[PDB]
Amino acid sequence: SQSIIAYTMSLGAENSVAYSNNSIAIPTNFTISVTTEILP
Amino acid sequence: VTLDLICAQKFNGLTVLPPLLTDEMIAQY
Repeated sequence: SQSIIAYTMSLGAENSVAYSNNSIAIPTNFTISVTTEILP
Repeated sequence: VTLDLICAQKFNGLTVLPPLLTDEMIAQY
């Protein structure tokens, strides 16, 4: 039951950044990532 | 910047395709 559909382009998830004068975020963990890039 | 000859162009076979991302979506980015 699949068919072609039209929709508005999604601009990404909406997130409100928490902001306060006394508030800060210090990373408690890290991850080593490997990105693949190609050029002719 | 300003984004009639246009009307005359379409009579000779000249076409202008619309952009994928609108001006509002550009403002969102």
